[PDB]
Amino acid sequence: MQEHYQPAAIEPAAQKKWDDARISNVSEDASKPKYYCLSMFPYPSGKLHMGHVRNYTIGDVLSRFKLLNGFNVMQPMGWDAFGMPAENAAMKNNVAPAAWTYDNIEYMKTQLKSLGFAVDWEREVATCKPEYYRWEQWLFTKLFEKGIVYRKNGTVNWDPVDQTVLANEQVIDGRGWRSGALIEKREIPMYYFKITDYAEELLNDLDKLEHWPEQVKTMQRNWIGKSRGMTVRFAVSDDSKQGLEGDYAKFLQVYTTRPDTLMGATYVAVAAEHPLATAAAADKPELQAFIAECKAGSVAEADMATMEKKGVPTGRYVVNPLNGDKLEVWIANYVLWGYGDGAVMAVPAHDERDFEFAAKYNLPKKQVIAVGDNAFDANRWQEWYGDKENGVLVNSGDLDGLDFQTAFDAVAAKLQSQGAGEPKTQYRLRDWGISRQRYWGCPIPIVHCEKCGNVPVPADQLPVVLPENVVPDGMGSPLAKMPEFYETSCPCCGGAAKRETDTMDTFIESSWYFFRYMSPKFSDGMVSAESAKYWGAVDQYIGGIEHAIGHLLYARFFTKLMRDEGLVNVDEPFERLLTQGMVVCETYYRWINPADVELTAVLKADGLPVVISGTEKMSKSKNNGVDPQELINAYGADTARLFMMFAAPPEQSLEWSDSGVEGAHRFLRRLWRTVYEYLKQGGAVKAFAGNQDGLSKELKDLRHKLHSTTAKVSDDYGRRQQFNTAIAAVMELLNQYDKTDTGSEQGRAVAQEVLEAAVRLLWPIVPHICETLWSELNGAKLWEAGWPTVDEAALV
Ligand SMILES: [Mg+2]
Ligand SMILES: [Zn+2]
Repeated sequence: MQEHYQPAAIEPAAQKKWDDARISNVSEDASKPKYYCLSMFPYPSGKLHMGHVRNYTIGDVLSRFKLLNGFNVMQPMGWDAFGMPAENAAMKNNVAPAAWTYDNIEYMKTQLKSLGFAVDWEREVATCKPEYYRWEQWLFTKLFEKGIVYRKNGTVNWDPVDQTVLANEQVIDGRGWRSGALIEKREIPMYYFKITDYAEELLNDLDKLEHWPEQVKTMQRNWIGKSRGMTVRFAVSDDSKQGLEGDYAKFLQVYTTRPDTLMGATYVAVAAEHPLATAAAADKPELQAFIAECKAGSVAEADMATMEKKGVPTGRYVVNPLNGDKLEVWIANYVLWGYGDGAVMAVPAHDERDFEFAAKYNLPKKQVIAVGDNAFDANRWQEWYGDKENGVLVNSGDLDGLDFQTAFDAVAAKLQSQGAGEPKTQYRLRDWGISRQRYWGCPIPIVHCEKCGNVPVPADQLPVVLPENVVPDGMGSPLAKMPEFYETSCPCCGGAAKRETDTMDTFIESSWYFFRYMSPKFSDGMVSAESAKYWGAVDQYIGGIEHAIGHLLYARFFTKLMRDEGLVNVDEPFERLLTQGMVVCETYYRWINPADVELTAVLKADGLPVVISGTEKMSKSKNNGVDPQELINAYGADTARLFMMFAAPPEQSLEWSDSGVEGAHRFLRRLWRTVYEYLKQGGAVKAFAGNQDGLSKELKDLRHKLHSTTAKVSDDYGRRQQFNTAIAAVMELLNQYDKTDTGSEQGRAVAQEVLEAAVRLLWPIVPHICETLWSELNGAKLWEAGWPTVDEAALV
């Protein structure tokens, strides 16, 4: 055994000793209990970043732990290969997106092998392979024929200069963020997942997710947005039926979730495209220009309520079917057309949004709900206004004194008896568009025929192969400019036909890849019939916090889709959910990267003083991206993982510090020297076992700290997922070992038990150095020894 810790000597040797026995290559073995640990799989950006190292060390800690407890542990790894970054790296660097993507993957696969993640590399997957995306092309056609996937004209944002569809996250003051040119709303056909058909199941099955964080569950419920409310019809007054036609001249229909406040409505609001707005603006230009203002706007859903609520009145009036008060119709910029009836009512006294609206326009505020003896301030908002569970009605005639639940059913009875109302279930959730007017994505298996319509490619001819010998220039979809691709014969008649030149949303691959891992080479379907049974669903999912409302919901949706096609049994894909914290770092300018910078703050190369700015998430914007490759080169893979799991709990954010990195290194040198100096003073012994009534009190108390730590470390991996405190518990166990005289026959057998357990508890964190130190203390296979057991006799 070497006297000093040389991680470059042991880490690659321990890795080949791990490939020799193939410990992480798992198969369907129903003898050992299965455990499917999954890390969110990365995009081939080029090289790994510090955020990647956290995610995959958290997952490797959990996997190496469960595996040490005798589990069949599947920890697969793949590549989210499609996406725009390969297209921009193609436009700039004059490479093909495929050639760029494959060059990126092989470097990152080397970096991952350098960190020692016990990944089943025999299940590796790349989404840009026809071996993979054929199955989402296959699922497309099956659901397309079933109607769950369909084609319809929706409105999109077109950038006329840079020539591509844009998302509202990229629309700044009506102009694209790259060209800066005024964008045009356009009605193009798109393919849609009918996720609204699965809205109720996607909601109720959240309840069965016992180990999901209710913080995340709540977010899904709100994006789904189920609401039990009332559909009310306000009759158009005889003085305002002009311009309208049919039912629009007879009445105005609204939906409300609080019809127990129908007596409190003081004004209604329609959308800009509502016929009421078109009839009123027929001669009023300020109304015409306001309707034009709302249409040009492209307010994102992430910023949907950030907009100042505005609106002009119409001069037209409707009649409340209850109190009979004649209310004025308003055009408003929050009533969305296509989001239900396209027109709402407004009770300023009990909706905070309608309160801020009425105060803006001096519109009346009729209180109809009272909650106790509280004073109603018609000029200040109070929390007891929007109450739905504790208020009884007032200023409502016969409805005074009912709870909201009885007042709901009461108003429903009156409105239904007239025909002016009805109760209705509604969902904020809208269908899912998956059409990307880009190239580097999964093509859509639809062939257009002027006689047969939009026919899908049959399973025979799948996959519809995406050409890799393409370099996007920048002007529009490169596939629409390739007749050698889109020119084909119609599969339903034989005539000339164009393939669909759009590609699917890169979200599609991420919504089912965890199922492909179970049988990544299976040629007869998405997931093998036999392997989806043994693995069931993912037992642990670790990833970032970005796009949880998006991705996590889609995986839940695809799972239920695939479950309705005999492919899988489970209703839910992920059992346990852990979201890591971002890895942040300080920023420097003169933006200078922290790697080539030193502190007093001067440049590493020139000694040129550069100023230090605030810390951001590790990004390329402010040049704070710390390269984990440089980190491994300095101290090694063990020091990297140890620091990542020690600086903070996985949920909490992580401040990168160069000294804290060096602190994790010195602990490993201390752990190295500790085991060495023990073996220098007389080799190895057999670890202590059994009754202790006979040991010295100085040793009885160390066996206490031992099996106290052995329990706290097990609890910190399996229950709390607090790997930082787990490292601290082992450190304390070591600190008392150093203060204890172990130079006796019994003192040695305890020091073995202390050290044989300490290396095993820290193995999931730092497997290389622990595997090495374990080999010097015991010749049994470390996994044959298993997770350290807790002796309760040492605790009493
Ligand atoms: Mg359950
Ligand atoms: Zn045809």
